[PDB]
Amino acid sequence: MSVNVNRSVSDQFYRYKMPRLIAKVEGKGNGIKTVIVNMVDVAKALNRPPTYPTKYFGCELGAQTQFDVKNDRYIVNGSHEANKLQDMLDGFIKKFVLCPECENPETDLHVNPKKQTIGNSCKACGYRGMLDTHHKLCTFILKNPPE
RNA sequence: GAAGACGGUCGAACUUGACUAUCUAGAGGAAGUAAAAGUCGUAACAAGGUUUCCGUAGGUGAACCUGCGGAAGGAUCAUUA
Repeated sequence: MSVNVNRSVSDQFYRYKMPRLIAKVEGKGNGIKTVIVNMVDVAKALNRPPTYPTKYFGCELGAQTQFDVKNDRYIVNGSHEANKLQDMLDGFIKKFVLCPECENPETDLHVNPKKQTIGNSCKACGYRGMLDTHHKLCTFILKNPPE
């Protein structure tokens, strides 16, 4: 299987396409993990560091997240099988990088970590601005600027 | 001595701009209370495993942590030339 990057658009010819995201449920009750297997390839296909899309699930779900250089596992704590992610797999696009003028997420970020500001720019119609101040992930991005 | 006309004086109503009082519709946003077999933790109650609480300021998935100055409603009404 393969998919469009976002399912709010039903078009077969939509500009954005990527591999599936698949995960393992591991352990037993009071200590369950969900580990995301494709995360480095999905982060490469979306042109972002793999910390940002992993951190967004913990911000929405109300859950802990882990990262590890010794084992390369990316983890969201608790059981999040099937619909518990797959109803909202669009979200890292749908709550950040859709343009309000047109539904075309051909979109870039630049971080000014010395001055508490994240700049945003979409190629599709020239839409520019910043990320939202009520939204969760802004406090993580300013402490973790892009490569 | 009839119709009619100039001038005053009451003043309904009409046009135009502004102010204002009630009721009423709405993209989208952000909160509160019912219900008690959803999810991730374990902040408070026994020294609750870092005593707790107040004012103010900064910081984070969340409960919350840290700096400065107070309170006991404390876990001491007491410590010896």
